[PDB]
Amino acid sequence: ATIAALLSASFSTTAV
Amino acid sequence: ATIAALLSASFSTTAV
Ligand SMILES: [Cl-]
Repeated sequence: ATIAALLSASFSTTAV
Repeated sequence: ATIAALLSASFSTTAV
């Protein structure tokens, strides 16, 4: 699977 | 830089 984290603060982790 | 696309439909592109 792939997991990606985001940071902008806002922050998110999305994975499949 | 890094660019990541998301799909769930909703879809997004985030990059830095
Ligand atoms: Cl990624």
